[PDB]
Amino acid sequence: DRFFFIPEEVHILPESSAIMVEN
Amino acid sequence: MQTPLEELYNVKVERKVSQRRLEELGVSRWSVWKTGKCKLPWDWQVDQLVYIEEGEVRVVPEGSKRFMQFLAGDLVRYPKWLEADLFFNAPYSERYCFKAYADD
Amino acid sequence: GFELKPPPYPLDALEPHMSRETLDYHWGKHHKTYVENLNKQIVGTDLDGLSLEEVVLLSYNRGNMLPAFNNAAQAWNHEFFWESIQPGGGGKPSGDLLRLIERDFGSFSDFVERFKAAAASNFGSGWTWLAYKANRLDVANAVNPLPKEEDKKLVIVKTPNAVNPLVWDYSPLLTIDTWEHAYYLDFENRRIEYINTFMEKLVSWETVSTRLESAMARAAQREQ
Amino acid sequence: PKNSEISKQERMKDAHNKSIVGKGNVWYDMSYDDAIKQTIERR
Amino acid sequence: RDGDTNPDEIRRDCGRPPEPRKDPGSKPEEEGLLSDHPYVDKLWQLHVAEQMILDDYEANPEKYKGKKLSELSDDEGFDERKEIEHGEAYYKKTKLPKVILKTSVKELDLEAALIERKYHNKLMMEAKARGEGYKIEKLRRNIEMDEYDSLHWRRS
Amino acid sequence: SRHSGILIPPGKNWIYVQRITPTKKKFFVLVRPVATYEIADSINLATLFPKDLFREKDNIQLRVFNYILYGNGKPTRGISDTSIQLVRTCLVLNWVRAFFVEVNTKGLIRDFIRIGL
Ligand SMILES: [Fe+3]
Repeated sequence: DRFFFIPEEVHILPESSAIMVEN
Repeated sequence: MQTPLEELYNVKVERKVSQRRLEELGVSRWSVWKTGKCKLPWDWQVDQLVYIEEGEVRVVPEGSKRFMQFLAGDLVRYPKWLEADLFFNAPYSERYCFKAYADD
Repeated sequence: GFELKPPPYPLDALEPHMSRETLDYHWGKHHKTYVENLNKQIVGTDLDGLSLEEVVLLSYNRGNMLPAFNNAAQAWNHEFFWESIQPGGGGKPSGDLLRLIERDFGSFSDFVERFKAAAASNFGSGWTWLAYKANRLDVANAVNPLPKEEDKKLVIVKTPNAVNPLVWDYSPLLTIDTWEHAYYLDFENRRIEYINTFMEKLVSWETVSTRLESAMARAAQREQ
Repeated sequence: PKNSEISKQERMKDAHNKSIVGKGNVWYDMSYDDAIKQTIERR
Repeated sequence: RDGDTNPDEIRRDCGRPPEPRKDPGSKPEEEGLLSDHPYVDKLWQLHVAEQMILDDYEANPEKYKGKKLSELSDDEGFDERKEIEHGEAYYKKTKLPKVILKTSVKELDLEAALIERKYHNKLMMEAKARGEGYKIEKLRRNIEMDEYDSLHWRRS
Repeated sequence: SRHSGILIPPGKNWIYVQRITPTKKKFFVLVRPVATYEIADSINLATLFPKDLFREKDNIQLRVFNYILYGNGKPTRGISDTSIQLVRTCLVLNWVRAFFVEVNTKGLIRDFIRIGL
């Protein structure tokens, strides 16, 4: 009678990708 | 064949019914059924008395190539266990009454 | 264990319209035998404990009548018949019954002629009924979405042998017994005179009016 | 039988449905007639 | 003989029994009542013909200049005997048979339909001006279909 | 508590509380509402049929089936400029051939789909 949807943005990237955001 | 469909199928008809007979039967209290141009298949499970008030119907018994024609003013008794197709080609109006065993 | 009730009047009170000899045989032998045979068919069965109306519906079995139906229906029919007549009967009804009769038959005189003709043309043994038709069918798509209030009307119906309008969920209001034992000692073959005597001297319209109130309340309870 | 006419027809409508719905779980089912009254009641 | 084509008629001419059939196994008194009047399918066709004629009147009123809608006539080639034409149509790759139902303009009551159409347009406009929506629950022809159904249901 | 995630029911939206532990000695709490969607068991389909006064018993019967397009806990990926449908409301025929019906009058055409048993 109720269903839920949490919004999460996920990026799957190669190991050699340059990440410009810190953990 | 030579024998008319009304004789073969035991369809009693009283064309040009007098008003006296209508009042003896109490036709004024009968229910009303009407239709336009259409096609009605039916298998009679009891006898039905029909007084046609307007229009005409052509009745084709099951498997038949001929038809019976009844016009406004006719009183028709369709027998029990009759299977037929009723055809209308114009506005049609009738008053009917279903009769169980004995009754009328 | 159903019991044979006596008629609501002394057995000599219907003279000369219905003789004591007729009542001695109709009630004392025919009606008594129906109750006695019914009690033998119910004892030790599931038909025990139900009212006579329930027994009639159960034994009818939707047309495949069980052995008890003929005794049960006849026992109910005769009890209904004895209450339909009184020592000072006949005349005209009034109240809501007269209004309903005129609505569904035109006039009281028209209704009497139609009722007498139905009782005369009933071939063989049977009963002729005035019933209040407020039936419900046990089939699909059988309910009127927009009732017109004229669909609950009075009807004259004939039944053969032991059949009564209860098996079609009608509400009987009046009956006359057209089995030959009901009139043969008083009128011999003259069933017309017996029917005419019933409607002019015997019929109890106050009982018919009383039964109409219960039938009307039966339909009212269903509609709520 | 895998070549039976029943098997061929059963697999046919599975593909026709999957091209519309797919892998989703049946949450709750309701008849059309009872799914119209409730809409009338809410409206 | 030559005229004896219906076996049921032949056996009634003599005293011979009917052609036997397998028992259906169902009691006729226990079946549901019938209420679908056979004429309703014809009323539906007339209903659709009026509605699409009304729509064209709205969209292209320049065509309907100087002619009363009751005075309209069918196109040259209208055969009253060919009201049903059977055919087949292709939808994408699927091919479904298609039936064409020819309808006459002289069997339609466009005078009453137009007043009903204009009456509902006014209510739609008034609802729109108030920031509300308007829904039509049923039209005269839909009500006409129910009264024919009621007559058929009463007969059953 | 030590539980990685606690879901708080509304005492307007449900709240999912999750403990996040960047280092062995430091942790914090992230509070996220979810969606609180209710699927209406009343899908408006009086748009289908005129709801006749009488309805005969039919071997055929329509059905309204609610369909959650994605599995429990499965990701819903959003492509740019395209909206994600989460629920489909399909009609299931149960008890049949389908073909077109065309009504024509004075150069006017109106298609129909006739589904019968
Ligand atoms: Fe008796």
